[PDB]
This record gives sequence, structure tokens and C-alpha cells, in this order.
Amino acid sequence: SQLLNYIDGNFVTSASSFANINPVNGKLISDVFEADAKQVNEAVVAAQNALKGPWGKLSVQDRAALIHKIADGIQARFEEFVAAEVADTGRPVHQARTLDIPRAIANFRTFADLAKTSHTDLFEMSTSDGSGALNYTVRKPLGVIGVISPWDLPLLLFTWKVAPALACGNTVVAKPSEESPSSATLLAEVMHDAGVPPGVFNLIHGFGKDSAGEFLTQHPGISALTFTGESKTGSTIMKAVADGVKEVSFELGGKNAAVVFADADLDAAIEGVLRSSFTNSGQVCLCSERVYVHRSIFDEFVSGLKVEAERLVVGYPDQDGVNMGPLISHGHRDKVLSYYRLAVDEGATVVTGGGVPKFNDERDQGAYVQPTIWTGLSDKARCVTEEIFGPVCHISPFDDEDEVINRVNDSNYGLACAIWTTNLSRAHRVSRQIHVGLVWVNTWYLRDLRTPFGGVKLSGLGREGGRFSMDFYSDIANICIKI
Amino acid sequence: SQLLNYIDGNFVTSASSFANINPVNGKLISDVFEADAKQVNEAVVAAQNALKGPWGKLSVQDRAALIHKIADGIQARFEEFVAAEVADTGRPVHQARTLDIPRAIANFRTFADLAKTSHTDLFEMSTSDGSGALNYTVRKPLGVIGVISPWDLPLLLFTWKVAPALACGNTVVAKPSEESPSSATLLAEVMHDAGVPPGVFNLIHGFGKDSAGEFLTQHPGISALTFTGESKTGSTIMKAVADGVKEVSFELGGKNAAVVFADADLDAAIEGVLRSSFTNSGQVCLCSERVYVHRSIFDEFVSGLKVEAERLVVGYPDQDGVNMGPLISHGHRDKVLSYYRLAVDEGATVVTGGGVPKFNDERDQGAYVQPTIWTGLSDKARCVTEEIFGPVCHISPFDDEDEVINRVNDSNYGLACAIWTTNLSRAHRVSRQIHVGLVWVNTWYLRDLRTPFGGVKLSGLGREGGRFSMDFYSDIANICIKI
Amino acid sequence: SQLLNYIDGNFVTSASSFANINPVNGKLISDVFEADAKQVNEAVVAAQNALKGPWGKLSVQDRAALIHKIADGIQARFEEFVAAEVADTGRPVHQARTLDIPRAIANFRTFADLAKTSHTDLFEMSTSDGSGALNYTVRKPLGVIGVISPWDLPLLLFTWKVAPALACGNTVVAKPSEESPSSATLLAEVMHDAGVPPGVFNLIHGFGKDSAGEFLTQHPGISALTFTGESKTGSTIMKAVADGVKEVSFELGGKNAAVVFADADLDAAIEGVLRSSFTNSGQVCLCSERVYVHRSIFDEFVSGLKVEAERLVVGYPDQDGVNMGPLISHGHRDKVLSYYRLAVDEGATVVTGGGVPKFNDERDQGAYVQPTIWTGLSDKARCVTEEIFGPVCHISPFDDEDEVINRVNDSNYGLACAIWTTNLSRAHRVSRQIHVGLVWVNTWYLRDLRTPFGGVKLSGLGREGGRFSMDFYSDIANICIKI
Amino acid sequence: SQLLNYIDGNFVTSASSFANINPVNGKLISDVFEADAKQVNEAVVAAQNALKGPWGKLSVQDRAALIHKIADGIQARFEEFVAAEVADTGRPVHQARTLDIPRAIANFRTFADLAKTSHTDLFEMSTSDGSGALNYTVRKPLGVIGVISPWDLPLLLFTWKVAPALACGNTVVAKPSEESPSSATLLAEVMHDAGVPPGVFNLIHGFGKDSAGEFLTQHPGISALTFTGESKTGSTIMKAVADGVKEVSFELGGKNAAVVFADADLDAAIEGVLRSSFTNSGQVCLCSERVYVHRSIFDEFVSGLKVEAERLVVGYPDQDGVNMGPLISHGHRDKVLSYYRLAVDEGATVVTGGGVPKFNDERDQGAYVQPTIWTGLSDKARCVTEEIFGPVCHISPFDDEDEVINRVNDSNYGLACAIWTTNLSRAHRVSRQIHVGLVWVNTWYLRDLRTPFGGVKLSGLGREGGRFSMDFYSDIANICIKI
Ligand SMILES: O=C(O)C(=O)/C=C/C=C/O
Ligand SMILES: O=C(O)C(=O)/C=C/C=C/O
Ligand SMILES: O=C(O)C(=O)/C=C/C=C/O
Ligand SMILES: O=C(O)C(=O)/C=C/C=C/O
Ligand code: NA
Ligand code: NA
Ligand code: NA
Ligand code: NA
Repeated sequence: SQLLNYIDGNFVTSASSFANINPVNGKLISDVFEADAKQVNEAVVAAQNALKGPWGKLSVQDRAALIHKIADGIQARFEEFVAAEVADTGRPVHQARTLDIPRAIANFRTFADLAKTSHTDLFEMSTSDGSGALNYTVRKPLGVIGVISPWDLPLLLFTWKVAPALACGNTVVAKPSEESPSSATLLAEVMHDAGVPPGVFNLIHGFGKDSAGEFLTQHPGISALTFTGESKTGSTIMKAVADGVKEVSFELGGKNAAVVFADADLDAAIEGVLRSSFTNSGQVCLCSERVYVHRSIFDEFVSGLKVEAERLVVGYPDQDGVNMGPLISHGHRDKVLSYYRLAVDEGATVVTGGGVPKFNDERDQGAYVQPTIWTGLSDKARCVTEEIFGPVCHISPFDDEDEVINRVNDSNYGLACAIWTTNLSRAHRVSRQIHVGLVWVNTWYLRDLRTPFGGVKLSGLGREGGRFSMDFYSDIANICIKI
Repeated sequence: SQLLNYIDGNFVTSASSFANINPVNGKLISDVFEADAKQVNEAVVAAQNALKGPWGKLSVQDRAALIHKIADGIQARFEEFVAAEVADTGRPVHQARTLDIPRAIANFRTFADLAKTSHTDLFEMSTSDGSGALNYTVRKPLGVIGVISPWDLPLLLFTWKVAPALACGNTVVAKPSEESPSSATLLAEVMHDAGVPPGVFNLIHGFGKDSAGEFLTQHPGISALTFTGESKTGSTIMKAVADGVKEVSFELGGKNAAVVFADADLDAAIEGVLRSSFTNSGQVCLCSERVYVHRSIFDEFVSGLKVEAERLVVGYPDQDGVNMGPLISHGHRDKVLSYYRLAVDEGATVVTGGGVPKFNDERDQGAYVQPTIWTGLSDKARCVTEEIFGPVCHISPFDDEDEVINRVNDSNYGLACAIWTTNLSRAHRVSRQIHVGLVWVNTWYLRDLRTPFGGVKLSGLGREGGRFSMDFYSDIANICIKI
Repeated sequence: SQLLNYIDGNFVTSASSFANINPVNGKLISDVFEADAKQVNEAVVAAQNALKGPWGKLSVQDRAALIHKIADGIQARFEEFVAAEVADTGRPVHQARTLDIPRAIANFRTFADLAKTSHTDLFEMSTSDGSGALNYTVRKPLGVIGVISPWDLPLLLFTWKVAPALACGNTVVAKPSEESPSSATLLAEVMHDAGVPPGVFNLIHGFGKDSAGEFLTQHPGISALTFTGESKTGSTIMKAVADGVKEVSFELGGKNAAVVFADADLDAAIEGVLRSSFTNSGQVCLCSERVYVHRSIFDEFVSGLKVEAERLVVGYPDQDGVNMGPLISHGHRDKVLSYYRLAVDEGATVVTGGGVPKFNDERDQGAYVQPTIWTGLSDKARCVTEEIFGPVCHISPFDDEDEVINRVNDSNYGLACAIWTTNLSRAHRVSRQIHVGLVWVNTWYLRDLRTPFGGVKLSGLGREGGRFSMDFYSDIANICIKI
Repeated sequence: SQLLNYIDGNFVTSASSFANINPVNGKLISDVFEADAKQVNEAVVAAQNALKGPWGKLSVQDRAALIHKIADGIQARFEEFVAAEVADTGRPVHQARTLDIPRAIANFRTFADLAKTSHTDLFEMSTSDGSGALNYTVRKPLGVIGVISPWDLPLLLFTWKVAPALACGNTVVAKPSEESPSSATLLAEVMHDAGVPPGVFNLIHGFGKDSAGEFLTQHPGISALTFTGESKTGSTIMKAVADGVKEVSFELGGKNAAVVFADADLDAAIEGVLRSSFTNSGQVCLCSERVYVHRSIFDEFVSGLKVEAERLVVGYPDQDGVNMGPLISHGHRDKVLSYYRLAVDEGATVVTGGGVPKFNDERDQGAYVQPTIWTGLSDKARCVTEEIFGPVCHISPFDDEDEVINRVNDSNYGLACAIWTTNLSRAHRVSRQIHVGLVWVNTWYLRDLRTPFGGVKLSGLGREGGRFSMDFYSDIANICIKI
């Protein structure tokens, strides 16, 4: 019923609190204490000091063991974490159990393992006097990492940033989304119980503008800011940290495409586009909101998708056979519904959905919408260019390989793309021409945590994952010995 | 007498021009045509288009071979490049012959080779269905790289950015310092004569605010901005590209320290600090302006360094035995002299220098100052904390190793540091505790081009050099094949 | 014409000599002096002393520049090298001009570049006393490398070993095949004229047993033995160096398969198999001598291949549209023909060829055979299991993917395989299951010099190419500093 | 007690057994069943078959998880492993507790982690038709690994080979020293209880010639032979596998030097050399048996070492304050004593030791010798050049740096060297000149498991540890896709 901040080893309240609302039924889950500027400073100062403490003296093997203990602590409370994620967001219990929570445990274990095996470089060189010199690099913590995370995959994305930060020996001040504060608070309890030293991990609650989020980005004591969320928010943050020339790592919006070629396994493609459009009710940065299907199979694709989409069970997270929960909030539902209207006004054909389901129970006070498919829009329509972040896709026919490549690339975004084809040459030839961070062939959101992850253009800045995270969360320093 | 812009394969003039003045004698060298917003736009569009032309079709081996040809063409005009860099900046001819021009040639060769040898990653994974998946990464050009370079090592820093940009298959719009435009204009001729396709390399002349530099940073058509220069300028550029979320790479100011331990080779450390403080008349980001010397050798060090500083020949670039030329400009001299006055005001002892030499010839119309040594200032003094960028160092005693490490690190900058000690443990123990991008032990500015190069805190953002350059100037894309 | 040994900077003759015979017409090309044991010792001692000369003092940059001069020297005498390869082996002039000689040049250039860019490792560790330690590795020359090469790709395979050896700072004693000693002798001239210091590169001529090859392998002065050739010879050499526990690197025989799946591009597959079976008259270790074609397209494949094999031009190296020259020698032809008879005895159907062409000119005194195709042999037949090393292939149908994988792997060899398929999944799924060093999909013998190259089982020992050559030809040494 | 073989998941007896003798007192510990040729074959065939079973189907994550369970199993029986190691070897309990057993556990954990994190390479290339090609590598099990280990660090060295072998997906047939079979037998129990599939790990007991060791090396079913032990045995083994061209990896003898410069911390160097000479009663391949001390400190060094050596407590493994236990066996003691006499015969001064201690108890029936120090021998003396493998060192003075470097390098061996100096330049300058696999500066036998580990010359063949192990125990295969 109440969620506290976690600062310098202590759970602490605040002068103000805000409502945490279950989107299944509009009911109050808890009140959340909002950290103010003083508390943010206190968090950052504590993190700075923690760097000079026992955390700073741990060997890499011991730090890694301790991180493995955080992962163990989450596993030990697995079902509590599931319930926490579910309550905040309305996501299906099965998704929380298979995707959200196990990925958070894996995030810690993977970066603990990387931290342990990573090494640096030795460069030998000749000099004028014939004695030579040695250059070697070492890996130091960057310092205090400020973490700001979104609500689509709360624990997953939170720990995606927090785990490599800690693995590289940094200290952390982390601000989860106001819409999904619960699993982050549980994680803070796991950290405390695991004996993570005071000040190493700090959790602050609040909003962005004129709240904890902004105060973090403005604090001169942080060394870097890592952020996942809206593109325009990324621009704001970059401006905020600019005077301290802080390092930044961004994963921002997309308007991602799926492309189905005539030679695709059609049933697999229909199935694939279904999950890529409607997973988490379409509320993943990685979702496909534009779909291009070859003309010769377009009608059969749209027909098959319509059928599968209409079979999707929209209901309670714990309901048998449920496929979709609600949107995160009423405010977000208002945005999505305003796009549903905008699509009609723009001339779209509503193949399916386009409204909100009727339950005749508590769920009518929730924030549900229906899975929606449009056709008939131009490539320039706002509904096909702007990110909606709802369970929706527009499907469009295409004819030629180069044509569709140009159409996928005709965007200010470039996060990810999914391609369906059985042809060897086409798969590799087309993939390399798509201007995004991630291309999937005959699948979607399939993740190896070692790979580079991120987007080009407005979709991001930098890369994370594997060695790219080890690079960002570390200060690589060069030492030259004249011999 | 005239320096043109180079846009889309053609040398073009402009409506306005500005003076290029020789700092040795205050005389006019050339008129430089200033690119306006329209010309900057034309350069960017031409760069965008060149990406889809012949340049985009070259194999990695053919691109590398052409970049080697650029290097060859500089080499074939070696003495012209020397005379250009000298005329603009007043640097001694011997420095231009040994440092500036050869490093510019070596920059191209190094990144050409790196481009031929670099590869990417293959990740194998298991899937639920037991068929598995492949993730592989590919290296693509990022796009159009905006380059803005400073006047301290004009061609070296210009090519430091341009070489890896081209080696990675990018196209370039580059704006060199208004104080040192000549060698860059010469490079454009080499580019043209070598057969670099139109639009691949574009040179725009001008200033920062309300001029070519600002127009470049604000153009939506660039994919990245790499910049070396003032720290506050870095902040301005970060703000300016934030709306487009552009990749940025910064090498900024420094207030670098040298530390001389009791067990140093004293005569070598004196000579070392002389070189680190007064090379290029102290106008390098890497120069030492703070010097800490063990108490037991402090008086001897200061006396030794005074004698050597007064031996330095300050004069014409090709004068016999010359060690120091003038500062870059009268405006920069006004800044430096302003700090010379501030130091006396803050209670400094002037061990030597402190003013301007009197030549009683045309050099009196140039921008010379004396090499200057201060003692007696507090660690809080402005002259000890703010980057001056002239031929000066303050020398302070220390007693204790941990004390001196704290005093070195007590700075909003962290670019480089030089340490003098003959003790094995001390060299490695102390070095790793210095919070800077580069440490030298028993030398200074010894460069291996494969090392990471950059600074921490206000001194930089990101790293370049070796694979760090190959990452920044590349778009690293992940492709996932479900099998 | 005469071919001398090259020892300690000098061309020298020997007590004994043998004939170099043109396989096109059986005429004498030159006399070759056979090095005795005394001269082999002299070469090895010279190479040992060369490690302590000026060669050992060169910077990696300077050594790389010199290697680039060797490559320049071959390029400057390109057609002389083409002429020499062709004379010894009868290979088409077009193959020599496009494959053989350019690869030899690219071998030197690639490893010189690799030597310039390559670095080693830095490992930090904690210690009980809390002060830590550093482990760093350095790359040293291994010492004297013994090189023994075969006659199939004479200069290519010779420089494939010699180039990385020199690039890693080693010295070399090299014994080319008695059947192809010309191009290597010319290479010795290039080395001498490029100013390669005396003893760095030594060339000895002769045979295996009781001759230069054996003497080299028995000499205690070498640090490693690298070898390409027959599998049994590999075993003999391994025994010979065992008393000195010398490092060895072997690329040995193969009985390589090609697999054509039903979804293949049939015309391309036919042309591909033609190439992989008959290139260099089937005298490449990488050639396919067993072919598996899906039952549904088997007859059509065999018909198509027969027609193409019959259009092949067998004749003079510079003859218009020539596809195949002779075999290396009459003795080799004796072996290949004996297998032609054996195949008939084992009950093979001779689809085409199976004899020797009748020229009615000087070529009838050469060592030509016809390109040959067989069907109807069981998987256990000697001709399907033993390496023939001539222009021949057996074709057999298959039904099942798992079945054909098993049949390809049912072999004591494991060098290479080519598979033909347009299916994305199939290419990757099948390729990873083939127990060979190298798989090609929809091509054959397409080389990127950075990749690992070698065979499993009886087909080799170790890998070369890229970092694997850099590792084999270097002493990687670990240095640990306790801090 | 009895020690059985472990073949295809079953503990089995043999036709013959041999005695396992406690070297502290000469009493019988157990009878050990000696595997015959038939049982060796059964073990190899079972290892082959296990590759095609459930073991072959584990994901890299699952295989790693299971290898961690093996480590967990050892940890759970920690004191039993200690007792087994101690009983077989007479090693001090505190050594087994801190070095031997924890390293066996760490071997498994380190390679499990490396297997989880390791990835391979992607190479892009251009082709004539302008479509390009992809080369990528994959990591496969080599096959069946034959492991032969020595008695000096039984479980440590046994798991040093077995852990990476299993981590890379191989199956194992492993033969421990007849002198120390107990801990390896306990390990098979741990494997069994952890649910390692039958045939994945096989333990065969026995001798070398005409026994399990020989039979394993000559078996055509193994893919590789990894071996630590005597040099001459390495030669024997290299010959035995030659007919199969098996991959081999050797860590062989040494005659290692320590060098103490005048500027060393003398006290630390005396303690360091005491540890390097007498650890495990001088029975480690890495022990120093030759010591060079600068003449200015020679007498003080030798006097101090004499004092510390005489303070060494030689006795029972669980004796209070024990430093040294017995040698491994009476047979080994006879060898070491023959060297003690030989030293006297070539004119040595015995500074201390030189015989066997008189205990007047059951230990007199064991295999004890005294820690021994010689001076007065020339560099050509057999006792200064041949590996003794007992608790002994000769100390010689030196004058010049280049002199002592030549004397260290004047050896058919080159495993390791330790150097004592406080001078920064000297440390790096001298270290890189010692022709061995491992140099320690101001320490000895400090191990980072990521570093390359092995010797040059007669001391080894190949490298293990880190990526070097990952390379040797893996088949790295290239796949080339033409696009
Ligand atoms: O899977 C990840 O590591 C990740 O960061 C996903 C981002 C999705 C945001 O909506
Ligand atoms: O040496 C370099 O590569 C470099 O970038 C030097 C920067 C110095 C700025 O004053
Ligand atoms: O292409 C290569 O580098 C190579 O080694 C070719 C081997 C062919 C042997 O017949
Ligand atoms: O510490 C190791 O990994 C190792 O292999 C030690 C070898 C010592 C043999 O006597
Ligand atoms: Na909520
Ligand atoms: Na100027
Ligand atoms: Na010949
Ligand atoms: Na025993």
C-alpha cells in the first residue's frame, strides 16, 4: 500500500506521494513517496561515497559473486516479483513468469559473468632511443550511474541498466517509471537483504519534469546517464547533462516494420506478426506497427491475421488463456484512442478492433483497448509514421525488393525490423540494407544478451549489451610506460 | 592569398571572406571565403548523395587503397604542408616536420589498415524448438560525419577525425579553425587530385556561432559530430545536436598535472616537464600547467627548470635553435596575459617569464609571450585550476603519495597526467589511481595510435583511437537468423 | 636454366642436381641443385644468427614496410612469376594470373598489415595484500621456422607459410616441392633485391626422405615446422620433430564432398561442381571428388555435368579458352590412371572421360588425362574413399538431409565441403553439422585470408590464417608484475 | 580400500591392481585397479558415443550449469578431497586446503564461465559479382580428449585439462598418475552424483608404457591428447599419436631460474626464493632450482636463505607449523638423492641439507629428504642443468644484467623465471628478454587463469588457459555463405 525510496542503505518516505493505479480496474494499488531534490542529492552523494567504501575494495570475483547473490535473491522471491509486475501493469501472468522476471535474473547473471572474464589490452611500441614503451589499458568504474527507466518492461529494462552498471563496479541512482514502481522497490529489498553496501544502489521514486527524474539528470555528481524511453525525452536529457559533458546511452522510440516476402512460410509469418504487433498489448519499443506484405499474398495474410487477432483473449492477467491485458494507464489509453480516431479520419479501413472491449465488470474501469489492424493508408499518413505504442498495426502491399527496402528506411526512426523469407540470398542481402539497430529473420524479439542492442537515427544513441555495455559502464584508461 | 571551400568536387568562393593573419609578425597571409548556411547545406546534401554513389560501392580493400593514396599525396607535397601549418600558427619548422605533418600522414595509413583488418562478431544461441539461431554483426558507415577541429595541432587533429571517418566508409563535411585553415585547404587539393569522388569530402571555412560551425552542428543531415576544442564549446554542441539525438565524440580541455617523485631521474624529469609545459608554446590540450614535486627535491627542481626555461629560444619558426614560436593570435595572447596578471594578483611568485619578450623588430607586431613559471599559489587559485593554454606551469611541493593523488584528481578536468619515478611498484600503483584518460610514466605525449584516447569529466566524452574510432565512426548492426 | 639454393644471403650450387620437367611436353625446364645435410645445417645456423642481426632490431613498422617491399618486388616481376608457375606445373596462364601470383602478393601484404595492427592482452588481478598484480602478454618471434610446401599451388602455399613467419619476426628455412621449384627461386631473388638481411630467408631444394626435406625436419635448430601435403607425410614429420617437441602446423589431404540439394539453383550447382572437381585438373586439396545429389534431380544433374565436362578445353596453358592443363608429372598420371582402372574394376559407370586425350602433337609426350565422372559405386568403394588428386568425381544420389550429412562425415578426412541450396535454414543448419574445416554454400574455394583455414581428423593439425597464423608463428609470453 | 575405474557411467574393477603407498610412512593406502587395453577401448568408444547423446544436446548455458554443479559437488566434499590429496602425496594439509582443492574447483567454474561468454567471428567480403559473401566461425567440440596427468599437483592439473575439455563440449578419457589416483577417483564420484551422462567422463587407472597411458595415446578414437609431465614422455606421446595426426598440448619439464638484482627488496626476495625452491618439497614444474644473485648481496642472500631453510618444519601433513612433507615416492627419492651425491661429486658446497632427516619414528619409513642449498657449481654442471624435481636450489653470483640474461636463457628448457627488482625500467626491460613462457616479477606462481600458460623449447608445446584453452579444446569451423 506504500512504496518507499531506498537511499544510503535506508528505506525512506517523502514529503509527497502519488497514486499507483492498477490498469486492470482503475483501483489504487499503493501510494508512492516522491523523492525531492534534497533526497536526490542525498542519493548521489551517498553513491559517490560508496565508491570509496567496501564496494570499491571488492575484487572482481567477489563483486561478481555478490551480484550473483542479487540474482539468487530475486529467484528466491520469484512469485512476489511476478505479482508486483502484474499489478502495476496488467501484463499477463504467464508473460511476467516467462519473459519479464527471468530476464531480470539473467541480466544480473550475464553481466556478473562478463565482468569476471573481461580483460583489456597491451600495445608494444618502439621509440627513438631503442628502449621501447608499453601502453596498457585498465577498466575502472565510471562512477555514479544515473538510471532512468520506462514502464513497458519495468524490471527487465531497469535491471538491463542496473546490472552492467554494478558489474563494472559503479554505484547507482535509479529512477523507475512512476507507472511501474513496485518491482524496483522489491529489488531494493533484495539488494539490502543480499548485503549490498549502503549507497551502492539507490532507488528514487517520482516523475520526469520538475521531479526526481529531472533532478537526477541535473545533478553534477553523476558520471553518466542511461535512459530508455521516448525520443523527445532523450533530447531533453541530452540538453540537461550537456554542461557536465556527461556520457549518455539512449534507447528511444521506433516505428518498426515487419516485411513478409512472397517466399515466406506464410502461417509462420502471420503468427510472427501477431506476436510482434500485440505482445504486451503492443507496448514494446520493438513492436511492429507497420507491416509490408508482398502483393501476391497480401489478401490471404490480412485474412489470416484478422482471424488470429480476433481469437486473442483480452482480460485478467491470471485469466485462463489470456493473451492481452490492458494498456498501462487511462492517460495512455487516451493517446492510443486518439490515434484510432485519427486513423479513420485519415481514411483507414478498420480490418479489426478499433475500439475498447466491453466486460460489464470492474475491467470497464480499467484501460483496455482492442487489438487493431488497419489497411488503406499512405506511407505519409501520421498513423503509419508516428509511434502509437498500442496493440495496432497497419498492413500495406508491396511489389519489389528495393521498393520495400526504401519504404522501411523512409523513417526518422530505426530501432528494429523483422523480415520473413525462406530464401538464403534474400535474407542476407536485404537484412544488411535495413537501416536499424536490430534485424530479425523469421522471428522477432529473440535475444542473445551478448549482442549490440540499440537504434539508429532518432531511435537511440550508443549501443548496450555484451562488450558494448562493458565499454559504456566503464572508464577505459590508458597507461604508458617509457622503458 | 585565397583559401576556397571545397564542396561536391569543386573549389568554390563565398560572398564574405575573412583574414588569415601570421602570428609571427601580424601580417596578412590570405583571405578565406566563409561558407554561409546555404553552402553548408549544399555540402551536407552532397555528402548524403555521395554515400549512394561510387564511394558507397568500393570494397573495403579499394577504399583503403584510395586512403593510402591520400597519404601518398600529402607525402609528395610534404614541404608545402609544412609551410602552410607554419605560416598559420607560427610553430617551429622542426615541429611541423617531425610531429604535425607526419602524424597527419600516419593518421590516414593507420585507419586505412585498421579498416582492412577489422571484423565483427558471431554469436550462436539455443532456442526452445531446438533449431537454434545466429546473431552476427556488420559494420556500416554511420552516414555524414560533421567534423569541427581546433587550431593547436591543425592538420594532425583534422586528419585524426577525417581519417577514421573515411576509412569507415562515411562521407565528411569538415570545418577547420578560422585560425588555421591553410593545411586543410591543401588536404582538399590532395583529395581532389587523388580521385576521391565528389561529395565524399567537403571542406567549409568559417567561425562557430552565426557561422559555418554552428550551421554544421544544426544541420539535420549529419549522423554524427566529432569535435576537439574548448570544454564550454563541447556543451554548446551537445545541446545543438540533442534534438536530432546525434552521436557525439568530444576531446575537450584539460588542466593537466605532472608529478615528480623523490626517486625520479631528476635531470630527465626537468627536461620532461620543460617539454610538457612549453611544447607548441603551451598550446596543446595535453600540456602540463600544474606540477607537483616532492618536497625534498622541490628547490632543486624549480632551479633546474628555471635555467632550462630561460635557455629556450623564442623566435622565428626557422630561426637557428628555435624552441618556441608565438601564440596563435593576438586575441589568444590577450587571454593568456590576462592570466599572467591574475597570477600576480593571486600572490604568485614569478620564477621566470610573466610578460612578453621585446624583439625590436617586426615580431613585436606578432603574438609572442614568455615561457612562465609560477610558485606559491594555493590549490584553490584560479590560475591553478583554470586552463590557460599558454606556455606556463605552476609548481607546488608535496610530501605524501596519497596526498598528491588527491590533489591531482581534485579537478573538474581529467585529460592526461605525467608521472616521474624510477620505482616499479610506484609507477603502476600511482598511475591507475589517476582519474584521467592518459597517463605517461617517465615521458609525455608518446603516442601509439591504437590506444584509446580521450578524457574524463569535463575533458571529454567517449574515446577515439584504434577500435574505439572504428566503433564511433561505424554503425554496428545486429542481424538475427532463426534457423 | 638453373635453380640454386639461397643460403645466408648467397645463391649456391650443390654436389647433386635433378631435372625440372615441363608436364605439357615432357621437356627439361631447368637443372635444380639438391642441398645436402651440410647445407641444410648452414641454412639453419644462418637463420639462427639472423635473429640476432639487424632483422631482430627492426620495429614492427619497419619490418612490415620491408615485407611490403617483397610484395612490391613480386608485382614488379609479375609476368616472370606467372611464366615460372606455368612452366613447372602446366597450369592455365589465366589461373596463374588471377589466382596463383596475386595470392602470393596478397599473402605478404595481409600479414604485414596484420603485424602492424595486432596487439596482446592485459589482465588485472587482486592479491591477498590488497595491492594487486598485472599480467600482460607480449608477442615474440618463435625462432627459425622450417617450411615445406607442395606442388599443387606452389607460390601460393609457399608464401602462405613464409609471409606470416616473416611478419612475426621469425627467420625461415624453406623447402619447396621438387616438382615446382621455380617460383620459389625467383622469390629468393626478390628477397635479395629488396634488401632482406642475410640468413633471414633461406631456400633449399630437394626431395623428402634422405634429402633436404627430411634433413630440415631433423635439425634441432628449428623452432617449428609448418607443412602442407600428403597425410602420411604429416605423420612422418610429426615423428621426426618429436624429440625436440617442436610446434607443428599441418594442412593435409582430403576426400571432399559436394552436396546438391533439390532446392539448389541447378545450372549454378552444375557449373559449381564442374569448377570444384576439375580446377587445376583436380589437383587441389580442396577439390570435390565425391558428389551427392538429391534423387529428384540426380539424373538431370548428371546429364548436365557430363555435357559441361565435355566442353572443357584440355591443352596448352596459353591456349584459347583452355580449362585444364596436364597433371604435375608422368608419375602422378600413372597413379591417377591406376585409379581410373580401379574404378572400372569396382564396377563404376564411366559417364565421361576415363582415359587420356589424343593430341597428335608434343602434348602427347606430356602428362594429360581427361576430366572424368563416375556413378554407381557404393560408399565403401576405394575410389570413393581414397584421395585420387586428379580431375575426377563420383556422383551418388541421396534421399534424406540427415542421411547425406552422415555420408559426408563418414570419412577419415575432413578438409572442406561445398553445399548447394537456396534455402536459408538449410544452409546454416546443414553447414554446422559438416565435420570439416571449411564449408562453402553456393560457391567453392572463395577465400578471405582472415578466416581460420585447416582440416579436422587426418586432414590437418591446427589452423592458419588471420589471428591463427599470428598465434602459430609467434611466441606469446606472459609477464606478471606484483604491485 | 580400493580405487576403481569409471567407464561408461559405471565403477569397474580390473584383472590387475597395484599399490597406492603413503609417502609419509610407506604404508598401503589402497589397491588401484589397472585398466587393460580392452577397458581403455571401452572407455574411448563410450566417450565417442556420449557425443551423440544427451551431452551433445545440452545448450551452452545448460552444459555450463552442469559444470558448476560438478564444482558444487567438490565443494560439498571439500575435506574428503583434502584428505585424499594429502594421503596420496604427503602434502601439508594447509597447502591442499588453500591451493590444491580450491584451484580444482576454480578450474571448473572459470571454464564454465568462459564457455558461456565466448563467441566467434564474422568476416564480410566483396566478390566479383558485387553481391558479396559472409564468412563466419562456430565453436564445436573437438571430440574425445585423452587426458594424461602427473603427480605433483594431482587434482589441480587433472581438472586443469578436464574442465576446459568438458566446458567446450568434449567427452573425456582421463588417466591420472599411478602415484596419485585418489582425488581423481573421488571426482568421478562427484561426476556421477551430479548426473553427468554416462561416457562423458571416463577415468582409467594405470601406468605409462604397456599400460593405460600407452593404450590411451595409441587409440585411434581420440581427437586430441593433452599431457603434463616429463619432456621425454612428451616426445614418446607425440610419436604415438602421429599416425592419427591428433592435436597435442604439452606442459613439460623446466630448469627454472630466479634472479635477484642488487636493487631488490632483499628480505622479500629471500622469502620469495624460499617459497619458489621448497613449495611442495620442490616438486612443482615451476620451482626454481637455479638462482642468480647480484654479487653485492650474494653473501647476505645465501646466509639469509640458509637461516630460513633451516627454520622449515619437515614432517606430518597435519603437524603443527609444518612446511614440507615427503617426496612422492621412494623411487623418486632415490633419483633426488642420486643428484644430491652427484652435486657433491662435481664440487658443490652444501650450504644446508644434502641428505635425509632422521625422525626416529614411522616417517623414517617414508620418503623424506632435506631442503638443500648448493653453491660453487659452474653453469655446465649436470646439477645446474638437469631437472631434479626435489627441494633444492643452487645459488650463483652474477655481475652484469646482460650476462645473467644469457645465463638464464642458456637452457634446453624455458618454462618460467622469477625476477626480483624494484627498478621500473629493469623490470620490463629484463622480463621481455627471458626466453620462457612465464616471468614473475617480485613474486612466484601467482596465477590468473585467463593468461596463456606453458613453456617454450623442451618445456612445452602450445598454450593453455583462457582463450588458449578455448581454442585447443574446440574445433573452430569456418562457414562461407555466397550471397
Ligand atoms: O531486451 C532488452 O534488453 C531491451 O532492452 C528491450 C527494450 C524494449 C523497450 O520497449
Ligand atoms: O595525438 C592525438 O591523436 C590527439 O588527438 C592529440 C590531441 C591534442 C589536443 O591539443
Ligand atoms: O588458400 C589458402 O590459403 C590455402 O592454403 C590453399 C590450400 C590448398 C591446398 O591444395
Ligand atoms: O597452475 C596451473 O594452471 C598449472 O598448470 C600448473 C602447472 C604446474 C606443474 O607442475
Ligand atoms: Na500503475
Ligand atoms: Na592564422
Ligand atoms: Na616440373
Ligand atoms: Na601414493
